Amino acid sequence: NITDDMRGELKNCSFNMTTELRDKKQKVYSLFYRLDVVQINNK
Amino acid sequence: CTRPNNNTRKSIRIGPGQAFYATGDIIGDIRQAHCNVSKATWNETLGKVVKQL
Amino acid sequence: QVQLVQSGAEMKMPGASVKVSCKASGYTFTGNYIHWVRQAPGQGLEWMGWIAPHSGDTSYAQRFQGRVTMTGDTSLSTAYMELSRLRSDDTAVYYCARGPFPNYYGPGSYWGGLDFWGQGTLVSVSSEIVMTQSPATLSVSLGERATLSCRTSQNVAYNFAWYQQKPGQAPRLLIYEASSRATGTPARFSGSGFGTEFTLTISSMQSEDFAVYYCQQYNNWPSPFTFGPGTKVHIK
Ligand SMILES: *[C@@H]1O[C@H](CO)[C@@H](O[C@@H]2O[C@H](CO)[C@@H](O[C@@H]3O[C@H](CO[C@H]4O[C@H](CO[C@H]5O[C@H](CO)[C@@H](O)[C@H](O)[C@@H]5O)[C@@H](O)[C@H](O[C@H]5O[C@H](CO)[C@@H](O)[C@H](O)[C@@H]5O)[C@@H]4O)[C@@H](O)[C@H](O[C@H]4O[C@H](CO)[C@@H](O)[C@H](O)[C@@H]4O)[C@@H]3O)[C@H](O)[C@H]2NC(C)=O)[C@H](O)[C@H]1NC(C)=O
Ligand SMILES: *[C@@H]1O[C@H](CO)[C@@H](O[C@@H]2O[C@H](CO)[C@@H](O[C@@H]3O[C@H](CO[C@H]4O[C@H](CO)[C@@H](O)[C@H](O)[C@@H]4O)[C@@H](O)[C@H](O[C@H]4O[C@H](CO)[C@@H](O)[C@H](O)[C@@H]4O)[C@@H]3O)[C@H](O)[C@H]2NC(C)=O)[C@H](O)[C@H]1NC(C)=O
Ligand SMILES: *[C@@H]1O[C@H](CO)[C@@H](O[C@@H]2O[C@H](CO)[C@@H](O[C@@H]3O[C@H](CO)[C@@H](O)[C@H](O)[C@@H]3O)[C@H](O)[C@H]2NC(C)=O)[C@H](O)[C@H]1NC(C)=O
Ligand SMILES: *[C@@H]1O[C@H](CO)[C@@H](O[C@@H]2O[C@H](CO)[C@@H](O[C@@H]3O[C@H](CO)[C@@H](O)[C@H](O)[C@@H]3O)[C@H](O)[C@H]2NC(C)=O)[C@H](O)[C@H]1NC(C)=O
Ligand SMILES: *[C@@H]1O[C@H](CO)[C@@H](O)[C@H](O)[C@H]1NC(C)=O
Repeated sequence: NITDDMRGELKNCSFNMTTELRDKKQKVYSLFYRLDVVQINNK
Repeated sequence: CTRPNNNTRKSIRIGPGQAFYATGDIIGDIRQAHCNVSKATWNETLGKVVKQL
Repeated sequence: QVQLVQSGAEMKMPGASVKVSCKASGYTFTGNYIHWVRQAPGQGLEWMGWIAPHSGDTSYAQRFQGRVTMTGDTSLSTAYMELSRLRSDDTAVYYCARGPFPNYYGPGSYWGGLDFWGQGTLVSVSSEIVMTQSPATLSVSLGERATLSCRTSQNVAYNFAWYQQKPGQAPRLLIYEASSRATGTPARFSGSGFGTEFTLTISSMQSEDFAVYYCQQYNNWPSPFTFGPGTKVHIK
C-alpha cells in the first residue's frame, strides 16, 4: 500500500524449479522474507 | 503477540513425490507483527525486581 | 488494482425495499471491513453500517439496524446490502467502500475511513442532514490556492477525512485523520483543524483537481460517520 510503511520485507521471487518430472522444469514463484535471502554478488 | 496476515500456502509439487509448502499470497491487515504488553504491569514488576537488586 | 463493482439502479416509494450487491477484486476480500454508505440527491453522504467479512461482525447505524441486512459471500468476493421499508432517508446513490490499511500509530477504528469506493448504485424514494461546508463553489484558475472549510454540528476524534469526486465516478480518498495524506495523493493537498471546524488546502491547483470535495467524520460506531454538503472546485 503506497507509499511504504511495511518496508516490503518480502520479495516476489521466481525461479526455474525442478519438478516431479525430472527433465522439464517449471518457472514458479514464492514470497520470501529478506531475512532469509541475500543478494548474490530484477536482481 | 499477533501476526495479522491471512496468507495462503501455494504448495508446489517439487517432487518426485515429496511436496514443498511455498508462500502463496499475503492479504488482510498489512501491519508489522508485534506484541502487546501491559505497561503499568511491567513498570510495577520491574520495580519489584529493582528492590532485590 | 483494488476495485469494487456494484449492482443496478431502482426507483421506490416510501414503504418499499431494495437489495444491492458489491463485488471486490484486487485484494483479499475477507481482509477488509466493508462500509455501506449512501448519497441522496441534493444531499450529502450517509453511513448505513459495515460488515467485517472475516469475523462476520457488523455495526449498524441506529437508524438502520432494524431494517437492514448485510451479508457477505466470501467465495464470491461479494458483499450484499438489503434495506426494507424505505423512507425518505433511503434514497440516494448507494456505495460500498472498503476500509483502509491498518496504521502504525492508530487507535481502534482509526482506519475506519472509506479507502476505496464503488461507483455507487441509484435508488430513489423521498429525503435527510449534519456538517456544513463553504464555500459552495470555488472558482479558480490553475495555479491558485484553494482552501475549503467544514463546520461540524459535533466535535471530532480527529477522525476527519476528505474525499474527491468527479460525478459519475467513484469517490476517492484525499486526506485521512484530519491531516494524513492518502497514498498516491500529492503534496499539493494538505488538511488540518479541530473541534467543529476543519479545512483542506491545495497549494497549487492542477487541472485534474477540479471535482467536488466532501468532508467526513468517521469512528467505530453507528452514528459516528457524518459527511458535509460538498464544495465544488470549478475551473475559471
Ligand atoms: C483472513 O483472510 C482470509 C483470506 O484468505 C479469510 O479466509 C476466508 O474466511 C472466511 C471465514 O471463515 C471464509 O468463509 C467461510 O466459508 C465457509 C465454507 O468454506 C469452504 O468453502 C469455501 C468456498 O470454496 C469456493 O470458493 C473459493 C473462493 O476463494 C475457491 O477458492 C474454491 O475453489 C471454491 O470454489 C472455501 O474457500 C473454503 O476453503 C478454506 O478452508 C479449507 C479447509 O476447510 C482450506 O483448505 C482452504 O485453504 C480455505 O482456507 C472451504 O472449503 C462457510 O461455511 C463459512 O461460514 C460460517 O460463518 C458464516 C458467518 O456469517 C455463517 O454464515 C455460516 O453459517 C458459518 O457459520 C464462511 O463463510 C472464506 O471462504 C475464507 N477463504 C477465502 C479464500 O477467502 C479469513 O476469513 C480472514 N480472517 C482470518 C483471520 O482467518
Ligand atoms: C491481552 O490479551 C488478553 C486475552 O488473551 C486480553 O484480555 C482481556 O482483558 C480485559 C481486561 O482484563 C477483559 O476485559 C474485561 O472483561 C470483562 C468481561 O468481558 C466479557 O463479558 C462481558 C460481560 O461481562 C461482555 O460484555 C464482553 O464482551 C465479554 O464477553 C468486562 O466486564 C470488562 O469491562 C469493564 O472494563 C472495561 C475496560 O477494560 C470497561 O470498558 C467496561 O465498561 C467495564 O468497566 C472488561 O472488558 C477481557 O475480557 C479479556 N479478554 C478475554 C479473552 O479474557 C487483554 O485485553 C489483552 N491486552 C492487550 C493490550 O490487548
Ligand atoms: C529459467 O529462467 C531463466 C531466467 O531466470 C531463463 O533464462 C534465459 O535463458 C535463456 C537460455 O540461457 C537465455 O536465452 C538466450 O539469451 C540470449 C541473449 O538474450 C540470446 O542470444 C539467445 O538466443 C537466447 O535466447 C535468456 O536470455 C535467459 N534469460 C535471462 C533473464 O537471462 C530460462 O529461460 C528459464 N527457463 C525456463 C524453462 O523458463
Ligand atoms: C509475483 O510474481 C508472479 C510470477 O512469479 C506474478 O504472477 C502473475 O500473477 C498474476 C495474478 O495471479 C497473473 O495475472 C493473471 O494472469 C491471467 C492469465 O495471463 C490473466 O487472465 C489475468 O487477467 C491476470 O493477468 C499472471 O499471469 C502471473 N504470472 C505468471 C508468470 O504466472 C505476480 O504478478 C507477481 N507479483 C508482483 C507484485 O509482481
Ligand atoms: C514507574 O512507576 C514508578 C513509581 O512506582 C515511577 O518512579 C516511574 O516513573 C514509573 N514509570 C512509568 C513509565 O511511568
